Amino acid sequence: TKGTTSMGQRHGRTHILCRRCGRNSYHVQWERCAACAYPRASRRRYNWSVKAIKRRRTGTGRCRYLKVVNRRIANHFKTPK
Amino acid sequence: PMCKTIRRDPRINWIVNSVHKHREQRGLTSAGRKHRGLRHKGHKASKLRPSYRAAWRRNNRIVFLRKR
Amino acid sequence: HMKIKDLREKSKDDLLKTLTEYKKELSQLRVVQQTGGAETRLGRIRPIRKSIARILTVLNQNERSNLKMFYADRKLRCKTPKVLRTKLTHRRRLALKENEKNRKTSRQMRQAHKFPKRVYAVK
Amino acid sequence: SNRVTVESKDIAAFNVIRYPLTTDKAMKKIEENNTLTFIVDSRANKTEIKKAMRKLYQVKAVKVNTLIRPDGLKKAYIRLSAAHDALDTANKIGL
Amino acid sequence: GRFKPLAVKKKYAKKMNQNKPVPYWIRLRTGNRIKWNEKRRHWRRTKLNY
RNA sequence: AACGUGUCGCGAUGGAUGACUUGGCUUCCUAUUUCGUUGAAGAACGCAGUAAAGUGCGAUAAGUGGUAUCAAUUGCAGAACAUUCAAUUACCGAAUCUUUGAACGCAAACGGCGCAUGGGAGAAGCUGUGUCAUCCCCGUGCAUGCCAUAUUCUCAGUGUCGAA
RNA sequence: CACGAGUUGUUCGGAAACUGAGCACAACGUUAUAUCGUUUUGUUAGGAAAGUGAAGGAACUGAAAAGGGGCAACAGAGAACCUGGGAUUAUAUUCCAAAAAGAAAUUGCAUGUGGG
RNA sequence: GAUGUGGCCUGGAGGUUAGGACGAAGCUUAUGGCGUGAGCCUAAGAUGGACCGGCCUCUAGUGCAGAUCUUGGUUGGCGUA
RNA sequence: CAGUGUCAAGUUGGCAGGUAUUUGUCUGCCAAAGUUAAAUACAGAGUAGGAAGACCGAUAGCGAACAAGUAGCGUGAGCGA
RNA sequence: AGACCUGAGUGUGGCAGGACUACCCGCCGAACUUAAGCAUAUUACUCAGCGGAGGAAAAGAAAACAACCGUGAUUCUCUCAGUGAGCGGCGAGCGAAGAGGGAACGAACUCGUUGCCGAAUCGGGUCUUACAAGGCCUUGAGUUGUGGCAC
Ligand SMILES: [K+]
Ligand SMILES: [K+]
Ligand SMILES: [K+]
Ligand SMILES: [K+]
Ligand SMILES: [Mg+2]
Ligand SMILES: [Mg+2]
Ligand SMILES: [Mg+2]
Ligand SMILES: [Mg+2]
Ligand SMILES: [Mg+2]
Ligand SMILES: [Mg+2]
Ligand SMILES: [Mg+2]
Ligand SMILES: [Mg+2]
Ligand SMILES: [Mg+2]
Ligand SMILES: [Mg+2]
Ligand SMILES: [Mg+2]
Ligand SMILES: [Mg+2]
Ligand SMILES: [Mg+2]
Ligand SMILES: [Mg+2]
Ligand SMILES: [Mg+2]
Ligand SMILES: [Mg+2]
Ligand SMILES: [Mg+2]
Ligand SMILES: [Mg+2]
Ligand SMILES: [Mg+2]
Ligand SMILES: [Mg+2]
Ligand code: NA
Ligand code: NA
Ligand code: NA
Ligand code: NA
Ligand code: NA
Ligand code: NA
Ligand code: NA
Repeated sequence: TKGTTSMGQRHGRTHILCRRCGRNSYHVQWERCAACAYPRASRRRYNWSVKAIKRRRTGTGRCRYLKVVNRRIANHFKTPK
Repeated sequence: PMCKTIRRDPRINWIVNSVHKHREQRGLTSAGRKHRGLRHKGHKASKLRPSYRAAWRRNNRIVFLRKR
Repeated sequence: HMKIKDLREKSKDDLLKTLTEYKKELSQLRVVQQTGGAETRLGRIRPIRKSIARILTVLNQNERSNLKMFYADRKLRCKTPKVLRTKLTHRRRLALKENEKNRKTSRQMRQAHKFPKRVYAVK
Repeated sequence: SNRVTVESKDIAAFNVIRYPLTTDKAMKKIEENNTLTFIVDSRANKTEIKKAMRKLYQVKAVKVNTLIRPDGLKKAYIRLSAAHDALDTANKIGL
Repeated sequence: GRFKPLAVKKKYAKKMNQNKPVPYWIRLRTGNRIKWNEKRRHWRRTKLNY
């Protein structure tokens, strides 16, 4: 019977963790990520979901290198005499 | 664009500047200009200059003057 | 404990010796940090760590400056490891330099000299 | 070389062996099996752990048993040779 | 079961390490707004599914 | 009389209202203002005496260096150059910067496995010392394509010639 | 719920290191678009994809060998250990210490004895 | 259904006049007075703790009883099934 | 403008001159390589600084005044206090 | 023998892929909707999709307008103008340009060709305090033509 019993029938998992984005969207059989399209070189990006783009874009991480180079640009790549 | 002969040539070193990266992808070569209609000027090209989108933008946007 | 001035005045072998001693001391303090220990003993872990950081800072600054002056000579400049070259930005590194930017044809130079831009006024 | 940082060989054993353990099981292994218990670097080798034991405590490790704890750290059960006493080494360590 | 990749084991280890209450001295601090960890996790309430 | 009704005083439950706003929204301006193979954005894991989250940082890890500033930080603890060597702050030229990721030696629900090349450690034998096979550890290089190039490298073609 | 602990391997399972149904990097082609197609019926690609056994005077040179590189089985293939313990609060063919409780098997290098 | 109203009311602005720790806003009422009414004003708090009223003009996200209305809370059924 | 077919002329020449054609005058210009600052955009971007508002005032204003793209949900794309 | 010229291998030096994507440039490309139905039309050369750059981009120095007493690269603003233009089941609807006042403006240059030369050019080593717009060397590239000069 569909419903409760068949909920009991569900074994395994379609997805596991993605090495690239970490979202548990990596299709095990197809070996590609449903969230970031890994291992394709470029990431998934669709304008019909600006919300997902705003979730994933630059600035939602720590920007560990971007902050430093932004400071260096702001200071005109100043160097000791 | 990395060859020193190119970079030190005033006749061709304009193309080293990054605004010309993949200019063919943006229709900026002679063939691209041809299919953009940019072989024509004046009354044969008024709706497509400086581009179709540019002319559509300035012909279709609603202007709200401050005192109107 | 190690003042940075003493470390600047210190040799590379002596710097490595004092790095070994400070590492050993931090290890012993980790042992103490496992078996309880007094607040005074636990409270020197951070000075030891910052001193180790200072010794490594002096060592690496000295090594990088010496290497930069090694590859600065005409003979070895073009083989400089990319970690020692100026970073700036990717686009700036690829961009035309002022000398390349300012190249002119000989006709352009003759024209620029023949008719220089003038300063003038009107009454 | 594109790696310029000053790395010294005289402090690697301090990374390999982090600190000893003092739990009841560890103490019982010290007394009864001549075995010291350490938290070690999780990426470290059994062979490197033996070498670091020699370098740091001047003692011979006859057997290193390792496990990664459910908290993510690697623990080493190190039996010393019968020429060395685990209790004396633990005392010098301060255990 | 017995099998897990070491990476999954490390993620589960970090989740175990995070499943701790707030120290009380954190509540004694000057501008403090935290009193419970609020990200506490019980194995029966919510799944990590690693 | 008992439930039950009404009204008033006082309580409870419940969090509206008012004052408060280090927030939002909208408008305007100034610039030596625009990332990445010199490895980015993003993911992951760690780092404090005490430390879950968050913030900050990267095995130099709630930070190193420098220039200013001048007496703290503060929940406790700990520390105690002051004419500036401060767990102060601010800013920035020097440094550091784990596993990844375009990810690029090959793979990967594997903290996996190589080739070349530099090193390190190294039992037993040898004169405590050096030396060191197998094993082990670390650095560097090694994807594909394209451009240039070879103080003029090595080749292929029943392509076209041609030797003396 | 709070505090403090607990998972021990030459041989067990995996991987190093097999092939299967299959997958699809490269290559090539296609597509305005590669985020498409082909890719085991012995097998990629108009397709020059092999880089080293030897020698010969210690690492430098090179024959013949047709059809590039990977992945996909924790129940197929494969795989050298097994009893005793008075040995835990919780692990154990994983721990036990010279009378290893002990008994083995099996790799990789080296050292001797001996050979016909 | 149309229209009028030196008609009522609310948040802000330009003016002008006031008030407040000797107690502002808010909130409570067998708390009276005024108005046909929208409402206004006083009193009392054995309430509160810091802002705010009137008048002219300007301005708007400006007035609720119901939309199987939205969100939060409560509630009889019920010490029941 | 594009595909395909077909394809010139040579300044006694071409192109344009907003009703097709064949003539013959006139006017402007010289396609089928290329570079170029400013005045313009920023209609869901960023970096470093600034200035404001007749705007909103915790069910409002961004979803988010707070360890908020968090807790939680979904196999997932996503959803989201 | 050898050559060039077509194509390989390796060494050396370098570059591209990713991110952002508000605005901008190239393609691709709807339907709801409106027409009181609906198919042309409209929505719309829009959304969604695929590419590419910047601090802006794109455009830009007349094979331009005009028909004047003439203007004079581009871009932008008011206006021309919801138009006695035009397009349109001539329905619903749609829809510009020149001139004029202005912002900006030191705005102009390069090649190819022609004709006069013809390696005077480039790269690479190496000296000058110097990967010099310099000297010296150099077959390496280039005569299947780089570079100079002129209207
Ligand atoms: K579930
Ligand atoms: K309020
Ligand atoms: K209708
Ligand atoms: K004008
Ligand atoms: Mg194990
Ligand atoms: Mg699992
Ligand atoms: Mg923490
Ligand atoms: Mg790859
Ligand atoms: Mg519990
Ligand atoms: Mg197969
Ligand atoms: Mg396999
Ligand atoms: Mg096995
Ligand atoms: Mg009525
Ligand atoms: Mg309002
Ligand atoms: Mg309203
Ligand atoms: Mg009503
Ligand atoms: Mg251009
Ligand atoms: Mg609230
Ligand atoms: Mg809100
Ligand atoms: Mg439609
Ligand atoms: Mg609509
Ligand atoms: Mg219909
Ligand atoms: Mg679009
Ligand atoms: Mg531009
Ligand atoms: Na993309
Ligand atoms: Na199980
Ligand atoms: Na625990
Ligand atoms: Na109401
Ligand atoms: Na055509
Ligand atoms: Na890119
Ligand atoms: Na850019």
